[PDB]
Amino acid sequence: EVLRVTHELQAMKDKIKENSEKIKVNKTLPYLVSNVIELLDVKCAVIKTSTRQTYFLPVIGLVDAEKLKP
Amino acid sequence: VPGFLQQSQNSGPGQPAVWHRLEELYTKKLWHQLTLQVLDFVQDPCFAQGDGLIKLYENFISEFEHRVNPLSLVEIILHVVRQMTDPNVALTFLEKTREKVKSSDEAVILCKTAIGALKLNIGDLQVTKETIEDVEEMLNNLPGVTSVHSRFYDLSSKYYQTIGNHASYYKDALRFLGCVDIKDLPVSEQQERAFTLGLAGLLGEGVFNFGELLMHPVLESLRNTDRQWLIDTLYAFNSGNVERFQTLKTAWGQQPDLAANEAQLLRKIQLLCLMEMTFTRPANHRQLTFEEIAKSAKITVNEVELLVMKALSVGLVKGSIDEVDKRVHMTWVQPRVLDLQQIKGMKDRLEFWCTDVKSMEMLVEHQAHDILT
Amino acid sequence: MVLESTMVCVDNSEYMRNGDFLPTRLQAQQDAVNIVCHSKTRSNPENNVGLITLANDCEVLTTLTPDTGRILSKLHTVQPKGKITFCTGIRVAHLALKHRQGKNHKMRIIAFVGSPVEDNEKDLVKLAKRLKKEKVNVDIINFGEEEVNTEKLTAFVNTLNGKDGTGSHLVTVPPGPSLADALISSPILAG
Amino acid sequence: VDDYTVRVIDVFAMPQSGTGVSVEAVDPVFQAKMLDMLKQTGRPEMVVGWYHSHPGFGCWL
Amino acid sequence: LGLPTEAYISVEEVHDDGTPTSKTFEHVTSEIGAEEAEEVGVEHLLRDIKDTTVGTLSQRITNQV
Repeated sequence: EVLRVTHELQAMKDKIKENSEKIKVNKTLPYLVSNVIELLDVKCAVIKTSTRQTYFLPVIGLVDAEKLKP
Repeated sequence: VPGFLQQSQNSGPGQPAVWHRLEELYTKKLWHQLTLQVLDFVQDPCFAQGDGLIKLYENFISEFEHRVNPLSLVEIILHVVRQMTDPNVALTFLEKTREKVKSSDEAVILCKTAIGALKLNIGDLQVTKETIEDVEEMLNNLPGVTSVHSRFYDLSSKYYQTIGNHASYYKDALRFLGCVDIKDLPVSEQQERAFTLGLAGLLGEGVFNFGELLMHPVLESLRNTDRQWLIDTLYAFNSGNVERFQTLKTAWGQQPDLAANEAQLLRKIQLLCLMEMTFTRPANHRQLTFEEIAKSAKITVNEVELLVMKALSVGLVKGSIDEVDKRVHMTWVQPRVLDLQQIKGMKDRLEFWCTDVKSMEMLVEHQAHDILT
Repeated sequence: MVLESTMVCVDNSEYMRNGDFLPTRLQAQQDAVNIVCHSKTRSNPENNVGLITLANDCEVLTTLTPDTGRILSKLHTVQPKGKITFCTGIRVAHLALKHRQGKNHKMRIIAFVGSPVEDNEKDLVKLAKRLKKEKVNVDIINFGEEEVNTEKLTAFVNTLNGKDGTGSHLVTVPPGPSLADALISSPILAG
Repeated sequence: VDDYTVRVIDVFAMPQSGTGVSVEAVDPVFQAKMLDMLKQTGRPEMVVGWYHSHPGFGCWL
Repeated sequence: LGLPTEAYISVEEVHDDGTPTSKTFEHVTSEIGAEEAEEVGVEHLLRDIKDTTVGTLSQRITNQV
């Protein structure tokens, strides 16, 4: 059974790797440096871009919400 | 082990045949053909006086079984508990068997019906309904036993030995009969289920559907001689007629639980009688003259006014009552179970309806052929 | 080296739960498939093996795959809680076999017959007749309680490939204490 | 089908990637596998071209 | 006549009214709709047999036959 758990970990490592690769190729550059203006609750924030345009984000995105602060 | 089944080999018709026949299987590490005979040998006609021996034998066999069905275990420990007849430990004992097989197999309900079976005789109400609800909530993701239902229904049939379990019993009594289909029980077992059901149906407060009166394989097929009046009375309610000679003729029988509710039952028949008439109505003449309703139910005109008042109150009609003319205009939203002749009749009307719908379609397509485009 | 897709049919019926074989039948099948699946991939690295449960239904738990991890992993939670149906098992194994991703591999099937098979003798032979026409070699190995070397089963292997056929063996394992060693000695290295 | 006709039957989306619409965006592993799996279902067509949107820019390259 | 889709689910119930249990496929109402993007493609895709949305007397009557 130890081998079976190892097989599950090995599969998880490839999928974790595959998800990581898709996120890695979608991180890319350049980033528009914006300024989070607030956080409406109803996981979605109201970014006010540095280009002087505001853009509500349905999903805050590739970050942990709790980390993001007004 | 082998000696124990040798010493307690007695108590079974064909001592060597009853026990040592299966002993050959256990030696070759198999555990299926034993129990069925064990259940069969516990189903074998006996007082089960070897229960203590069989208990130990089952306990011994079950102690190092680790394969036999907990249904037989319960079916044998219940046969045990029905044979040890010691409810004090039965709850305690059935619980330990339950805990000893704690996988998803639904043996606790049977133990709950074992607490059912023995706590439905000792402390039969306080938490038994919980002993049901826990089963009902748990009894999901797997409708394969069909006994989890029955004992609750039976315990609700035992709980049918309570105030507010008649319609719940009839609704559940019908439910159970579907789960187990074949005879697979004495004609007495089946005919008993039909009688307590019909007697419940005629008594149930919230049930006047009576759909399975003729379509239920058991109640319809069974009970052709033994108190067949029920099928007549049950067939009576689908007709609503006065029939009060029968209700009296069946009153000679089933004196208990029917005389005590003749006032309720008479009200029920009166109630269905209205639905019967407005069904028999020619549809267009959906109105019902006060006299016709009062004559069918032999109820005086002063109370046909209130009879419709009820029947329309529960939800068995969606009409309106007139008094200047006293014709109760009728509009139905409460359908009834059907019959071959009823359906044959219902289809013959529908053939006419499609004939008219076809005719008017032709009279439009032909007329507007140029414009039809 | 012989390019072949091994569509192993592992039993999971209820009788598969009584361990006439020391620890249990299932481990015997679970140990047995461990060697047959590993035996095939070792023989040829371009091979592929899948498994079909045969009790209560014909589930296709793992389609025809080369990677042996999936077959081994899927073996777990095989939960022997059904009734064998060998009449259909071979067909579904063959019909799934017909979907061989590569069209070159020879055909070789391993059936784990561990329960009494309730199949008309006429039906089994007709199934064998269909196999002969389509050139599939299937090996039958019996476990646990069963009418020893069932006449219906034995007729199956004989008509499977006779008249100096490949010899798709009806390897009968000695009931009682015995590992896949019998299953690995004869059938696994020569089918 | 011939010189005077280029027939396109099915299209399969190549996953959006940070590169954009460029040669690099064509993931050889995604395309080789997807083609392989569409061949079993009964669509053994050949890669006849590529398409990319142009959010409002027009129909130009 | 129309509606080339029929949608079914899986339910396993005791059939309340005292009848054997079984698998059966219950029915779920089906309706064919279009999101914006496909709608634009579809509307052009026909572009030769589409009926006028106004209806007019000719098409309204045909709606009744």
